[PDB]
Amino acid sequence: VRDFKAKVQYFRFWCQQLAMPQHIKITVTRKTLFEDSFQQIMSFSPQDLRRRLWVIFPGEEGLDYGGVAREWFFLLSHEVSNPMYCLFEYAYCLQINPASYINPDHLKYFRFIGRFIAMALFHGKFIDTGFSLPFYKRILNKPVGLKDLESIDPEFYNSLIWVKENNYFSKEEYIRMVAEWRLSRGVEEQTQAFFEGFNEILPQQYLQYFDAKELEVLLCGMQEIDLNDWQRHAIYRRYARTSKQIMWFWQFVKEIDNEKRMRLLQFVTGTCRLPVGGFADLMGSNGPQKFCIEKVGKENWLPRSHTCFNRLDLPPYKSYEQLKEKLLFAIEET
Ligand SMILES: [Cl-]
Repeated sequence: VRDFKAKVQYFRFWCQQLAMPQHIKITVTRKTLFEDSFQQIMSFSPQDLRRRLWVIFPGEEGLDYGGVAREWFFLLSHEVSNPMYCLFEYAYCLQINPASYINPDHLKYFRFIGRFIAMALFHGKFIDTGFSLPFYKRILNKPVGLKDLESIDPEFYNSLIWVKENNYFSKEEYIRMVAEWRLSRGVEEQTQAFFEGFNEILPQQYLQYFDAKELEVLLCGMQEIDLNDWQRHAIYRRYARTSKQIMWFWQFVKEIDNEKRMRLLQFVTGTCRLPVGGFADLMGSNGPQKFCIEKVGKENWLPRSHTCFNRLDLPPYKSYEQLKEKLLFAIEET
């Protein structure tokens, strides 16, 4: 069985060989946070950035050193997507802006953001922004293909899908090559710079036992899911809140631990992250889209998801134990 908590413990154990004594001061203002952070983080050696972080906002004599570092990670993670910098753009989910090259020092900023993300993982701090699953796979050095495209470029996915579901640039290799290329298309230099910054703080091989979804949880934190909020803002197709399978689904959600609930949330929606307003504000690819459970096929069918529409295709299972066994397997798959 896959055990996230064990993987994190082994990850911490490995990070000890990189741990350094004492602290480093990071002096940043709230007005010019992004730029002060850039000059501060880039002025230190990787080895020094592995010492305890002492983030300081001049004028603020905050005794809560931990609270200020958490705040700096939260605030800086929001600045990563600021259009004024033209580094990352929305596609919570971020992607490298291909127009970033307009600033001739753009690769230095990607090296900086790379250090920042590796620092969050190294210091056990969460960020309030995130990336796509194919990009988490890239951080882990895991291969990416056609399945990873559906969530990033649906039109391109469907055209590549037509080459597979039917019969000139040097089929299975081509479709795989094209998919890989599309995922880092026109952002290859920025990506390489990001990884240079990332690897000097935390070699990406320290994360080798995690899958992409676990890495997202590690960067977000295992936030406690409000079960009542989830239930009040869940909609149904060919089912009702009084249906046996639905009542078993909610029983299954109460039974599993919070890591399993996040894994279920990632299975249905593609992310463990929730909007600030909760389940009512869930967004799909075509507009607002609340978590939806649909009755599909028969008892022998496996559970399926349509992450673009935050939709679970739940077969009409015979027992609660059949529902528990089929969903656990469906959400575990990597
Ligand atoms: Cl993965």
